[PDB]
Amino acid sequence: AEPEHDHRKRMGLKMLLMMGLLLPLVYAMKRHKWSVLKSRKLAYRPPK
Amino acid sequence: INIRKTHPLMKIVNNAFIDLPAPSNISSWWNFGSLLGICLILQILTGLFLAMHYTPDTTTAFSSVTHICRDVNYGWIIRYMHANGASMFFICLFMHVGRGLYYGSYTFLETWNIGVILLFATMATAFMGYVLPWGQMSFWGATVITNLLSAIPYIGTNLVEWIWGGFSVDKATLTRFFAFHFISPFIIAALAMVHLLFLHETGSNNPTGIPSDTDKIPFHPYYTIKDILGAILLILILMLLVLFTPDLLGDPDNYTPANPLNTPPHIKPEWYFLFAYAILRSIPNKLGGVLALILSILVLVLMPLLHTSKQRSMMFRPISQCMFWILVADLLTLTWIGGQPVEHPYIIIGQLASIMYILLIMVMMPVASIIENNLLKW
Amino acid sequence: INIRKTHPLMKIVNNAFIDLPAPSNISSWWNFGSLLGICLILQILTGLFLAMHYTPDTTTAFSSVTHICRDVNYGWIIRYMHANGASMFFICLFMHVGRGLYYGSYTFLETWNIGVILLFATMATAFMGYVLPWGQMSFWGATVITNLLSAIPYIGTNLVEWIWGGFSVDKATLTRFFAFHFISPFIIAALAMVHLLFLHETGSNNPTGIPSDTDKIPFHPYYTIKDILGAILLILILMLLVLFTPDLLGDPDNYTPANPLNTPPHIKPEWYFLFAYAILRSIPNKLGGVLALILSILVLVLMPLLHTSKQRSMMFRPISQCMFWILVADLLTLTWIGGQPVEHPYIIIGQLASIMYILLIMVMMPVASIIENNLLKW
Amino acid sequence: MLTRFLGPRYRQLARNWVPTAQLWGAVGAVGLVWATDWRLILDWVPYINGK
Amino acid sequence: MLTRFLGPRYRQLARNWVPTAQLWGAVGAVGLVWATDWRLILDWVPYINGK
Amino acid sequence: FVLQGQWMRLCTSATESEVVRGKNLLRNALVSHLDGTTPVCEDIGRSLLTYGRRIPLAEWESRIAEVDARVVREVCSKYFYDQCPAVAGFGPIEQLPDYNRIRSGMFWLRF
Amino acid sequence: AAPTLTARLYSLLFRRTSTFALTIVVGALFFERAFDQGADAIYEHINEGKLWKHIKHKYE
Amino acid sequence: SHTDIKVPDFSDYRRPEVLDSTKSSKESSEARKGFSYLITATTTVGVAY
Amino acid sequence: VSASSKWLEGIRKWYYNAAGFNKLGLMRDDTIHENDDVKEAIRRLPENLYDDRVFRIKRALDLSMRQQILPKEQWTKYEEDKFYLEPYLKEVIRERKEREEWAKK
Amino acid sequence: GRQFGHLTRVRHVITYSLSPFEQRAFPHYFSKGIPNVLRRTRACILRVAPPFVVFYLVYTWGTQEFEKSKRKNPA
Ligand code: HEM
Ligand code: HEM
Ligand code: HEM
Ligand code: HEM
Repeated sequence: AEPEHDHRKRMGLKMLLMMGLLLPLVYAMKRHKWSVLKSRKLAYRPPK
Repeated sequence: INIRKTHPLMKIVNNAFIDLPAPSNISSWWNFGSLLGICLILQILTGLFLAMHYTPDTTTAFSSVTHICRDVNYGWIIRYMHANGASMFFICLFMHVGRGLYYGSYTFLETWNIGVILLFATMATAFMGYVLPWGQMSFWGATVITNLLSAIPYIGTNLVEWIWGGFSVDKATLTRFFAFHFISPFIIAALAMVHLLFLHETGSNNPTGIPSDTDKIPFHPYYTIKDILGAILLILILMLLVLFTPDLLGDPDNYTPANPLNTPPHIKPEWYFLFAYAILRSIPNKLGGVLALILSILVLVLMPLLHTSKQRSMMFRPISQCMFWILVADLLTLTWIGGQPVEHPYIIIGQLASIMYILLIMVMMPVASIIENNLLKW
Repeated sequence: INIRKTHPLMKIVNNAFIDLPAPSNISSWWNFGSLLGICLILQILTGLFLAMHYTPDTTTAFSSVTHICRDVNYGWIIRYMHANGASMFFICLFMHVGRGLYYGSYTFLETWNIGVILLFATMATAFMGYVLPWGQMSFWGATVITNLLSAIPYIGTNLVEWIWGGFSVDKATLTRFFAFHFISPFIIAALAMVHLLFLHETGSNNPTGIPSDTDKIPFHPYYTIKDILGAILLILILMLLVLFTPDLLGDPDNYTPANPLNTPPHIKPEWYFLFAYAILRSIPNKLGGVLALILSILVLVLMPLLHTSKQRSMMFRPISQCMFWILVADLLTLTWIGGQPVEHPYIIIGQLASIMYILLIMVMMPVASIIENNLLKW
Repeated sequence: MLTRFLGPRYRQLARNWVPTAQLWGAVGAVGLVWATDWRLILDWVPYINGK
Repeated sequence: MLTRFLGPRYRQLARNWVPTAQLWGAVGAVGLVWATDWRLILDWVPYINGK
Repeated sequence: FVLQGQWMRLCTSATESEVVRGKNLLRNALVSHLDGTTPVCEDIGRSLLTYGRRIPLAEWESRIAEVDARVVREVCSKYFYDQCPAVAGFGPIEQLPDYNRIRSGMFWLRF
Repeated sequence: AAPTLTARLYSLLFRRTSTFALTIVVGALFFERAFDQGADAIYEHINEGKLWKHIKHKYE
Repeated sequence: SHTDIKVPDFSDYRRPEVLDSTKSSKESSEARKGFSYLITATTTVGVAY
Repeated sequence: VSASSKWLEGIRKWYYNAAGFNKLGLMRDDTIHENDDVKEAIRRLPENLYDDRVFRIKRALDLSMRQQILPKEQWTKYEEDKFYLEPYLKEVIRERKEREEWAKK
Repeated sequence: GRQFGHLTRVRHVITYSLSPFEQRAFPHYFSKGIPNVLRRTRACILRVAPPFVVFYLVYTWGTQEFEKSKRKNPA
């Protein structure tokens, strides 16, 4: 059934890293995008 | 000019994903959707590749299964895996239902009924599709839903024949459902683009609940990248449960070869199919059971018809929320209820759970709605 | 207002069939199109119902075939029948190609290349789909196209493995193609709605060849009812050859069970697949043969690129028409050419037929175009 | 909110549609008949008796 | 009709795109490499030597 | 898409023709500042104010004369490329995309 | 430096879109074989339960 | 009558490099977009694998 | 938004401190789920009002994304809230009651 | 429908923008996460819990109910 219980096990290891790498890198990128929108200043200054 | 603007197929495209203006306030409620399709795609994808090897032949059942499993390298992985992934699709499915619910998104009918088609569709489309393994669980259980084919007055006998192909479930079925699976996914797909365009029409709601025209951006970058994220989250999910403990969710009765004489003790549905079979065995009558079944989602249709409050977001409606997570309590409640075989306490237990479903939705949730209204005073 | 105007899905609909303004001058060139889709639908329809019983299993091949034939009442009819109907689809297919040709409709690119996708797509989509019967003809012939999988430098060995699944055609293939069929039809479908919307965009041409805005009506009643007619014409066609002499078009080698050791004398393609295999065996080199093959339709793409004349309708271009029906002569010519097994006269015969294909289209047809232009003097 | 269509007005509307309503209803019913030829009703059918 | 884009103008256009053209070309090629890792090229790869 | 793209077009597309054209532009115009009494006047004023010098007719016509379209491609890239300069409409700006779009447009996927 | 990493490796690397890509795959090699290797090391220190067996299998 | 507006302070959100009115991002930018670009390419090159 | 209505409209005051609306400083009227009646109702809205509800709405979106809320001080003044539409709205309630009325007629 | 420019009516308002590379990805990251985080969560908790309470009470409870109900007695 799971001889790759060895082999597949191996892959899982890299997975642990990929996310830990990407997941941050991903999240970053997301923030990297959204950041400006975060801080926006839009003014309600109705005339008079 | 800008081909992005210009190209007609693109003209759809930009209009679809790209140029798409969308509520800026948008909330994580999203992700699941693309997931599902990704899921769906992968679903097909894998199934396809799966199909590529797998045979669905009577003698081949466990046989090819071994060839598709014991032989099949990563047929291990792809097989058992994306098999689990199905269940994941169910996960975001029920989830997503929640999404609309606490959303209260029920405002958009054709969408709602659409995903209702998606609902029962997903249900059996699985079930048949699911059963394809023809495993001892799915086998005596095949005698089960096979015995579901007989319900009607004057018909089922002839029906569960026609359904069943004849005097019982058979290789007849094997082909029958086997195909039925082969077809239905496509149905899901076109259904999808359908409900999709339906969406793009109205646009759609917002977790805020206010008219969105105030604030919109395209999915790119925002909802786009966000989506990419949630995808990675998925591969975490799927590629996790898969990657680590594939069998964790299983029921050993599957790996049990179908043994026509067997009929063992258990007879349960999938964590996907779970909450039903409890609901099924709950009542002591045929169409009670069924009409209940279709009356759960159908019930949800009524819920859109039952929509009451002068405000969309239950966010502002706390007592409502009590009914919300409470209703959920009734739900996974119904799970663990099914989580027992027929038992003395359980009898009463689920027996009341139904009332809840009828109350906690049809009464207590609507009654709740009226109440909150009364309180509203504005 | 008018829901016909109003309803969004309908808004497509009316925009699609119903409200659709269309050239009044419109000509019978039409019919085939809906036919094909009807065909296609029926195709699916039958295949589906066919699928419903049929099993595509290795031991089951002729076996289930009997169960799907010798057992199967109207599996007789539906089977052999709509099997023929496939060929009919090919009939209107090549026809339809003609439609554009004497039409010269090549004006609309994305349509043309679209139906090119439709072209090779239809071709193999059949072939794999076709071969599914796994019959002695399709069997040793399976060794044939199976031997087509090997063409490339450095690859085919490994390729016709990967294609073939391995050391030969196998049950490996059986699943493989079997699915491949299951998939591709859908592909055809979405492709269809694609090319369709593409059409609705430009609108499209007219047998007259003049700008159509002068005259238009909706398909209803006109093109509508007309379509209904041509449909009845179809059921005449299909329901005829079917209804009367089902086996008429067959090659007995089919009913011959696959006999792995057999390899009998014939090895031909379908009246559908016909004109190819001649073209194939014509040349003495691998990629000559293939590049020719894809270069027939691809050639047709070039023909749109090769479009020359200052006037659309060959109707006004008689010498052109000579090249037209003449080219056809080269075509069914190529058929009867394939209509012989490898033979002394034939060798030269087809050997020239190719030149024609290269001349009668690529040269003599274009050369013709230039000529007619010269004559035009206007 | 039946009061919306409940009024001697829409009442009269119904009074209009009624006979037609009978008509289309019959359409459906007979359709079930010939379509089905369901034995249950099929029995009473004389000379439409098939045996 | 190459004369359409044949002129010292569009000629100059090419003169511009050329180095870039090299660049994207390289992109494709190397892609074939890493993607494939085709033995034919793979051999020459030192320390990318996998055995 | 025009502007930045034109800029993109610019940043890439140089053909000496226009270079010579706007050369003649700056020539005619070149008069039109030099030409005119007050324009020449204030021209002196900021001329030393900033400069302290006056680009002579053949000095300004020198660096001018020196004009180089290589520096068009390059120097263009030097100042221009991959930046966030000013854009201001007035009124209902919805066609203003985001900095994440409009200024994503500040970047070129044309390459 | 790191300013020419961020910058020159924008400029002389990440600037040109292609160059950014060619850089990307250029890594795809090194990363690929490397992580392959060190990964193998992880599994290696994990067990020594087989395929080290040959010497124990007396590796005929 | 129309000109009186003003704008807010980015500091709380501001990354360090921009802190000063003193200096030109003429240096900074390439470094900033550099870091980000780096991260991005990390996501491209890794994802490629 | 005061104690009876800080319990009850303190689902909108104390319990929209919990359910958010007024502690989010929302506009009571603004909470009505958009409907047709609501729609043209707003179409008839007063102008200076329209601006007001606008800034309110947008801001709401703003902190919403920010997933923050204004100072609890800045959290809206209880009671002390004009019913903005309710004269206008309720007027329309009579309207659609009127179209609805002669409609009934 | 939407897209833009037929969109909607906005009079007498104003904006301010900033280029992305300007900011820092995580100002007060841990800091700001905060009983800010507990502000959302903790804010919701009371609203959330009771049903789940009943749950653990249940699967626990009935778990005992039937579980014990599986025990055999004398006579
Ligand atoms: C059209 C694309 C699909 C194809 C070609 C496909 C084909 C298959 C085949 C051949 C099997 C049996 C082999 C095996 O169990 O590993 C299977 C199992 C299954 N797939 Fe699909 N299916 C497709 C789409 C779906 C969809 C949409 C779902 C619903 C999420 C789904 C959920 C399942 C389930 C529940 C099973 C059985 C459980 C198991 O994996 O053991 N698949 N499918
Ligand atoms: C085949 C599974 C489904 C797919 C692929 C699908 C796809 C999507 C997508 C892509 C969105 C975009 C916005 C978002 O996610 O919030 C969406 C929103 C929505 N879906 Fe589904 N959906 C599916 C099942 C359902 C179900 C089961 C329902 C409820 C019966 C449903 C009703 C809605 C509604 C009402 C929205 C609007 C959400 C909002 O704006 O708040 N769909 N769906
Ligand atoms: C999957 C098979 C095909 C289907 C279902 C299909 C469907 C249709 C339909 C419904 C029309 C409507 C008008 C008419 O029939 O004249 C049409 C017209 C057309 N089709 Fe196809 N078609 C198919 C294959 C082709 C092929 C093989 C070509 C040529 C390579 C082609 C090129 C055209 C063109 C150019 C027209 C415009 C006809 C005119 O207005 O005169 N299509 N097709
Ligand atoms: C997706 C819908 C389709 C399905 C499910 C389907 C499935 C099948 C199956 C299972 C067979 C073997 C059984 C038999 O030969 O009777 C078959 C035969 C065939 N069908 Fe299809 N097919 C479909 C669409 C098509 C299409 C689009 C064509 C092209 C017109 C096509 C033409 C053929 C041909 C040539 C054969 C073999 C000849 C024969 O009938 O003996 N079918 N198909």
